[PDB]
Amino acid sequence: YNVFPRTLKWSKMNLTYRIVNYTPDMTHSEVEKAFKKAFKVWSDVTPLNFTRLHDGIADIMISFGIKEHGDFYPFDGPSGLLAHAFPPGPNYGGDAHFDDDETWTSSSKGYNLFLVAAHEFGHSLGLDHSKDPGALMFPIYTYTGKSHFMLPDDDVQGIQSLYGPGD
Ligand SMILES: O=C(OCc1ccccc1)c1cn2c(=O)n(Cc3ccccc3)c(=O)cc2s1
Ligand SMILES: [Ca+2]
Ligand SMILES: [Ca+2]
Ligand SMILES: [Ca+2]
Ligand SMILES: [Zn+2]
Ligand SMILES: [Zn+2]
Repeated sequence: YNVFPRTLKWSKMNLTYRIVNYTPDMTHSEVEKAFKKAFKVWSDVTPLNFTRLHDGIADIMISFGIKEHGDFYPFDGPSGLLAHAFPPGPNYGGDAHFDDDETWTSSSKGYNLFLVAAHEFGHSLGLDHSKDPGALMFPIYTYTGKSHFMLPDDDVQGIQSLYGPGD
């Protein structure tokens, strides 16, 4: 017999993602770079590894859409809900949807795709929202103006509670 796992986490360390479509706001290359860096945020502090697929079903299916886009979490135009992602699991599990009514950038203007993706992939991996305003997993986007990204300790603790450290 088998009982359901008690924790919403990935039970495999080598995970796949696929960019199902692209925002008009950034080049294919910039979008790819943003997501790759966002995954690195998590792989840097856990044993998880991430590989991009160009076809088929990946663990984390990434897409851009607006308003109603095929689930119970419709978007709302500019600002507000920026994106959402499903907890670890089969099918919809892990998938990450981005609101293309946002202005996505690789800069400090609009919403930084890398930053929002890092947050969303947190959800994809099993983290809910933090109550710490300084945490990556805090619900509200607050770009600090700082030059280099650093994953806050709250988020390190959260993700390691599920997977432990890389080594
Ligand atoms: O706002 C946040 O978390 C909450 C959230 C994020 C995304 C979507 C919804 C909610 C965070 C913002 N930041 C940062 O602006 N910076 C500085 C920085 C960022 C990008 C590139 C370079 C340097 C950090 O190092 C860390 C964080 S965490
Ligand atoms: Ca929105
Ligand atoms: Ca999935
Ligand atoms: Ca857009
Ligand atoms: Zn959605
Ligand atoms: Zn969130």
